Amino acid sequence: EVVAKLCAHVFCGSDNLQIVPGVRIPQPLLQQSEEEERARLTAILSNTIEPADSLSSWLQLPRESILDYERLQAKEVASSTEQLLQEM
Repeated sequence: EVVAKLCAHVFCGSDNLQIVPGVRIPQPLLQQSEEEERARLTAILSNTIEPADSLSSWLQLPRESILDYERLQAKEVASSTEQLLQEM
């Protein structure tokens, strides 16, 4: 379902997209000069700055989850050293 909803997001669309909350992607100019489209889409990546919350904002899943993942990896590390220290 997830793959489908990202496929639905990135591909189905017209004349503006907003793949990620800040960055909009227009569909090809009437001029259709490919040398120009390459520089344009290259340019629009150069005007981009990936945010801090990017894993939550750019990947459509919520922030509350990411925080759980961060909380979660911390739990693995801390469980491990608790067990190691208790063993010695």
